[PDB]
Amino acid sequence: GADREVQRILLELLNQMDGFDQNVNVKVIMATNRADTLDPALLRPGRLDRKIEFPLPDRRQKRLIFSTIT
Amino acid sequence: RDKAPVQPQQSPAAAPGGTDEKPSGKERRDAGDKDKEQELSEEDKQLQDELYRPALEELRRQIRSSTTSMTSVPKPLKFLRPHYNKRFAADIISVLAMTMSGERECLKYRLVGAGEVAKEWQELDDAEKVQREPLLTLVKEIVPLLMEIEQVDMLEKDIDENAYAKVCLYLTSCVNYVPEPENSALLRCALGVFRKFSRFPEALRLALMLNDMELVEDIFTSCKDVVMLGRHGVFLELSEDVEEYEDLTEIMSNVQLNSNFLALARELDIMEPKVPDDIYKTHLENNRFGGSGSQVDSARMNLASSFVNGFVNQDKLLTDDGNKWLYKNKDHGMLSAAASLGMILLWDVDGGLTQIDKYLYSSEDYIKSGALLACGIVNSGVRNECDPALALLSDYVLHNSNTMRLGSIFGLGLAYAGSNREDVLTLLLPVMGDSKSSMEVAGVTALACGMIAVGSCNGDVTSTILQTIMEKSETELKDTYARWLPLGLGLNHLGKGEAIEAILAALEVVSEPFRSFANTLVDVCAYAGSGNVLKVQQLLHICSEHFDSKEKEEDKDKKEKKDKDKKEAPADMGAHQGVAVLGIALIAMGEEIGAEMALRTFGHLLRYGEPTLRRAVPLALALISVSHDADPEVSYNSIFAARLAAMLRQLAQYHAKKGTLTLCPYHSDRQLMSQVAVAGLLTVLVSFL
Amino acid sequence: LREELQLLQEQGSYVGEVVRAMDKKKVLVKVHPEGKFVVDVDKNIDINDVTPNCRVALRNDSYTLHKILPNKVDPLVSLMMVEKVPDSTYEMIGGLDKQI
Amino acid sequence: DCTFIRVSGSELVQKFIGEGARMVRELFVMAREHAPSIIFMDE
Amino acid sequence: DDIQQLLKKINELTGIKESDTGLLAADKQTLQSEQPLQVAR
Amino acid sequence: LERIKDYLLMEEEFIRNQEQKQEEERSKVDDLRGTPMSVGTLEEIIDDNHAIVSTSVGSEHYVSILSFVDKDLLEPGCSVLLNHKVHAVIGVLMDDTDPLVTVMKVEKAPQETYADIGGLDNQIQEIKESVELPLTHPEYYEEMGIKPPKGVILYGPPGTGKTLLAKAVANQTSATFLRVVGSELIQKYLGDGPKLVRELFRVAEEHAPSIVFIDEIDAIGTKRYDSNSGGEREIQRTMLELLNQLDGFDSRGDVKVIMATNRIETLDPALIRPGRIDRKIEFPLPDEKTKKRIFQIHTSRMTLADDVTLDDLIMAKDDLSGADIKAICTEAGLMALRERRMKVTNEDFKKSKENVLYKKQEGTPEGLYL
Repeated sequence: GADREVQRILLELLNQMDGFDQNVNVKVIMATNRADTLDPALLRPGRLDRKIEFPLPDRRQKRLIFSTIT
Repeated sequence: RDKAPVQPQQSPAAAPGGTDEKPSGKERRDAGDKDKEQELSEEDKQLQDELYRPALEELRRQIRSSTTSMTSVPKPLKFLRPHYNKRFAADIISVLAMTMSGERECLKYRLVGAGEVAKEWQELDDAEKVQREPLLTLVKEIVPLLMEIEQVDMLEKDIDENAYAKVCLYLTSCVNYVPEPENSALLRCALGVFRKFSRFPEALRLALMLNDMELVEDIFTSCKDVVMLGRHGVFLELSEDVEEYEDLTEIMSNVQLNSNFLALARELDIMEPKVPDDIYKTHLENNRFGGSGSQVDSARMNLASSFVNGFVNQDKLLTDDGNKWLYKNKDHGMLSAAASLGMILLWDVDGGLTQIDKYLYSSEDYIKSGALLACGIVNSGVRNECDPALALLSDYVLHNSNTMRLGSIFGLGLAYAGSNREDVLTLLLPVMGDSKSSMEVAGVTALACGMIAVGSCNGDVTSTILQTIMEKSETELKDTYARWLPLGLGLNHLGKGEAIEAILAALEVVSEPFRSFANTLVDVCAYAGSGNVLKVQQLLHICSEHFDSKEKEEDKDKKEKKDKDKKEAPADMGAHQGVAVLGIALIAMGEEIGAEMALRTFGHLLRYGEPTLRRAVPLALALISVSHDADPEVSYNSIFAARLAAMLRQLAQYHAKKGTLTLCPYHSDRQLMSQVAVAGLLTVLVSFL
Repeated sequence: LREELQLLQEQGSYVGEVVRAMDKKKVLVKVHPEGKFVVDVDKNIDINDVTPNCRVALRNDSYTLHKILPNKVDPLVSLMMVEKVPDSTYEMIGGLDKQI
Repeated sequence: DCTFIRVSGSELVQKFIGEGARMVRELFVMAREHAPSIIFMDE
Repeated sequence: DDIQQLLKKINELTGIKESDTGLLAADKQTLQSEQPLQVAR
Repeated sequence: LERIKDYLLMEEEFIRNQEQKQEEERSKVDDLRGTPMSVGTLEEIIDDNHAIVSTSVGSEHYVSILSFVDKDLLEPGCSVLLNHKVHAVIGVLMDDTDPLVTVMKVEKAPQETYADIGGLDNQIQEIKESVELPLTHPEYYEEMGIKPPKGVILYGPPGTGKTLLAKAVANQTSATFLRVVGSELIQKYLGDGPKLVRELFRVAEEHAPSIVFIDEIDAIGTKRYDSNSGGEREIQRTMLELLNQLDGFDSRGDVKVIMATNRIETLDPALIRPGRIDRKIEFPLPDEKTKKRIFQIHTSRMTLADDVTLDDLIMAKDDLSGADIKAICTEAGLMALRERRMKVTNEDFKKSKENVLYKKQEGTPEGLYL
C-alpha cells in the first residue's frame, strides 16, 4: 500500500512532467548522489535532457577553493 | 509495358487494326492485361461497332467478364459460339467460363422455362472433364435429366471421385439442402453408374432411399455373381423395409436361382450366425441378475426387474429361473413376464414352442395372451403360431382372445408385413368392428396394420385406415383412442414421398383437437424430412398453439426431421417452459452414440421434479448409452434416494443393459402418463439386434 | 427560472462504477472507495448501455441509477503517457529504405 | 493504424496491465480488444 | 461451402423465427420475526 | 461468396444471443430481501440458523440465512448477500471467477483431433488407454478393479509435436483442461511457488475431474535469474510442494497429471518414480515415411500443383518435425506469394528448403571436426 502511493506520486510527477506548457519555463532542478535506484522512464528527453554530476576537484581547483575559504 | 504504343489502338474504327490488335490482345490475354482493364470506359463506345466481330465478342466478354456483369457478360459468348489445360485456358475456361457460365445457367435456369446453354453447358462439362477437378464444377452444374446425362457423360474412369465424393457431398446436401424431385434423378442415374460399378451396398443404400424392387433382383443376380455372403444377408435385412422382403421372397420364390437367397432374405439367416456367436465371443456375469436382480421387490420393480433380466440377452437363464416370480406378478405384468421369455429369445424357433408351451393355454388369460405375445416376439418367419390364437380371436366384446388379440395381432404385426397383407386385416375388420373398451385392442389394431402399412406405395387412403377413420370418429371416448389410432394412420402414411394424404385427411378428419390432433399426427408422420424449412417455420408458428399436445407430437417430429444435420437439433426447448416441451427435446436426443452436448443436456434434464418428466429422462438417457454408464444411474439413486422413481431407475438399468422398425415403438411409447395396462404395452419396444 | 433554483439546491449524488449488471434489472456498483453493491435501476435509463467499468451517476439516498457517465478510464492512453515514445513518420528515417 | 505498445520492465506498467498481480498476459486482453496491435520491447 | 453455409443459414433461419416466436414460504414469516432480531457485532 | 452466409449467421447468432407478478411468495422473499443487498464474507457457520460473517472493513455479525436457498451452499470462504437492517444473510452469491480460471481453464477444444499426427498411433494408444480409457470407458477397471496410470511424461526434441499432442488431447476432452508453462513458477517474492501449487491443484480439484497439463517443466531446475528472491532454497521448496502435491494424501482424484519436457536427464528421479507418473513416453522423431503424412496435412488445404516429390524432402535432412515440414510449407508460401502465384512450384520448395534447413540446419562456425 505504501509502495502504491509512492507509485502514484511518481505517476503524478511523470504525467505532469511530459506536458507542462512547452513555453512556461519551470526550471525543476533535481538532486541526488545515487544514480542507480532510478527509473529510466524519468531519464528521458522532454523530461530531463542534461545529466550533470559534480566530480571531485583536482590540484588547482582545490588551490582556488583554499584561496576562497581561507 | 507502357500503354503508350497500345492504348489508342481502340481509337480508329479500322477493321485491320482490330483484326491484328485482338490476336495481340489474345497474346496479352494470358495475364488478362497489364492491369485491371483501364480500357473499359473508352472501349464501351466500341459496343456499337461490328469482319472478326466474334473476336470483338471475345474482347468484349473478356473485358466485361473481367470487371462485372450478370447477364451481359455471357452474351458475347452465346453470340460468339466459342471459337479460336493452359494458363489462358485456366483463365477463359476454368474461371471466366465457370463463373460466367455459372451465372448464365443460374440466370437462365431461373429466367427462361434454350439449347445454347445446353451446348455451352456440355462444353463446360467437357472442358472440366479436361480440367478434371470435381466437387465445384459438379455442384455448379447441378442447378441445370441434365444431371443424368452429365453422370453418364463423365462417369468413365473416375469411379470414386464421383462415387465417394459427389454422391456423398451431393446426397448429403441433397437430403440437407436440395429438395426432393432431383433426389430421384440422383437415385436413378446413381442406379445407372452404380449399376455399371461394383461395391453393391452403394446400390443397397439406393434401395434404402429408392425402395425399388428391380434393384433387389439386379443386385441379387449381381450379388450371386459376387459370391461376406450371409453378411450382405444381414445388412440386407437390417437395410430393407417391411415390403421388399415379401416382394423379394415372392420374386425369388419364383426364380431364387439357388434358393439360398430364399434362405437368407426372409428370416433365420440374419439371425443364425449371431446368437451362437453372441454366446461365444461375449460373456455376461450373474451379478446383474443378482445385483440388478437384487434391486428390491415391491411387485412393481420386481416386474420391471424381471424386465431388465429379460433383456440380459451366458444363456437363457431367466427363461428357466424356477417358479413364483410370475406368481407374485399382476395382470399386465403377467403380460410382461409371459412375454419376457420371448424377449430373452429373439431366436430359437423350435425352442420357442417348447419353452412357451408350458405357458400356452394355461389357467391365466395373461399367461396365455402374453405367451402368444412372446410367440410374436420370438420370430418373424414361422407362420405356425398364427392359428392357435387366430382361430380363437373372435369374442365380440371382452373375452380372453381379445387380450390374445392384443398380443397375437400385435405379434403378427411383428411377425409378418406383406406388400399389403390382408387376411389378418380381414380378421381386423371384426377387431376395429369389435372395439373393446380396452384401449390396446384398437391400439394394436392401428399399430399392427400400421406395421404392415409402413413403407406403402406413398401410403394410401384405402378402406382399412379409412374404416378406422370413420369408426374412429364414430365414438369420441377415451382420448387414448384419439391418440393411438392416428399412430397407425400415420404409419400407413409412412412410405410417402409426396403424400397429399395430409390434405385428404385434412378434409375428412379435422374437428375439435382430438381429430385436429389426428391432423397434427398425419402432419408428423407424412413429413419425415428434407430441405423443407417452410414447415420448420410453420413448426415454429404452431409450436405456440394453446393446445399443448399438438405441441407435443408436432414438435416431437424434430428427431425424425433433422436427424442428419444434428447440429441444428439442439434448440432452446429446455429454455422453453411448457414442460412437455422439455419432454420433446428429451425425446429428441434419441438412442444414438450420445455426445457430450447431449449428456450435458441430460445434466439439467436429469434434474427435474415431476415423476413423469423425471420418468421421461432415463429412457433416452440410458437408451442413448446401450463410471460412465452407471454414474448417472447412481445419480438417479441420488435423485430419489416414488415407485415411479424406482420404476424410472429400473427403466435406466433396462436401457443401460432410416429403418422404420426402430422408428415406430417409442412413438408408440409417447403416452406414458397412464396405467400399468399401458405398461403392458411398454414391453413391445423391439428395436435392437 | 430563478424560483426554479431549489432544483440546484437539491441533494447531490454519487459517482459509481458499474462492473456489470445481473438479472432482474439490478446492477453492481463500487463507488469512490467502498465495496460492491447490487443496486437498483431507474425507469429513464438503459440496461442495454450497461458497460463494463462504466461510471454512472448514482443517487445517494435510495441507490438508484441516475445517468451514465462518459470518459471512463483510458488505460492504454495512460500507459502511452507513461512511455512517451517518439511519434515518428515516414519522412524522418531517410538514409535507408530497404528495411522499411 | 495499429496500437503501438511498449512494455519494458516496470511495476507501473504491470499495474496498468493488471495490477502487477501474476503475469503480463492481460496484455493479451488489451491486445485482442485492440487487435490491430503492434508491440515493441527492449533488450 | 454450400452444404455447411446453407445448413448454417438454415439453422440461423430456424433460430430467427424462434426468437421472434418467443414474443418460498419455507421460513418466510419466521424471517419476518427475525427482523426484530439483532445484528450482534 | 459465402461471406453473406457467414456474416448473416454471425449477426443472427449475435442477435439470438442478445435475445436473453405471478409468483407471490417469491415476491415475499424479494420483500425479505432489501433493495440494497450488501455483500459479505463467511468466517464460520454456527448451526443455530445464524452464523458469523465478515464485513468489508471487518465488522462481524451473528446473522441468519433467508431459509429457502440452502446453507450447504455456504462454505467458509464464500461470498454471501447481506442485509443492511439486521444484516441477515440474504442468499447465495455466484462465486468470483478469478483470472486463474479465466486464463487457465481453457474452454475451447483448440485445434485438429488425431488426424494431425505423424509417426504416432502408439503414443495415441498410450494416451488413449492411459487417459482416455480411464476417462471415457473406465469399465475395464470395473471388470478387474485395477488402478489407472496416473501421470504422463512427454519428452523429445523441440517442435516434435508435444504442442500438437497437447492440443489433440485438449481437443478430445470431456474433463476441465488446465495448461501451465513451467517457467511461470519463479517470481520476485518469497513463498509464491508453493502457494501457486496449492491454489492451482485446489482449483483443479474443486470443479470436476480435470486434465492438468504443464509444459517445459525443466525450466525451474536449470534456469537462474536475478529476478528471484532467495534462490535454490525457494526453488527446491517449490519442487517440494509439487512433490507432496503430486504424491499427497487423501484420495487425489480424477485429475490427470500430464507434463512435457525436452530433456529428461536434469530431472528429479523421485519424480520419475512410478506412483507419481506411470506413463513415461518416448518422443522420437518418428520416421521418414510419415513425413509425407505431415506434408499431406500441412499442404492438404492449399493450392498446389504436383511439381515435386516428397522424397526430395526426405533425402534432405535427417531430423524431422512438423516444425520442419510446416516451415517448408510456410516459407514455400512466402516464396509463392513473393512470386505472386498460386499452385506452388518446385523452386519455392527449393529456396524454402535451403532457407529452412540453413535457417537452423547448421552447427557451430564450420570445420570443427567434420
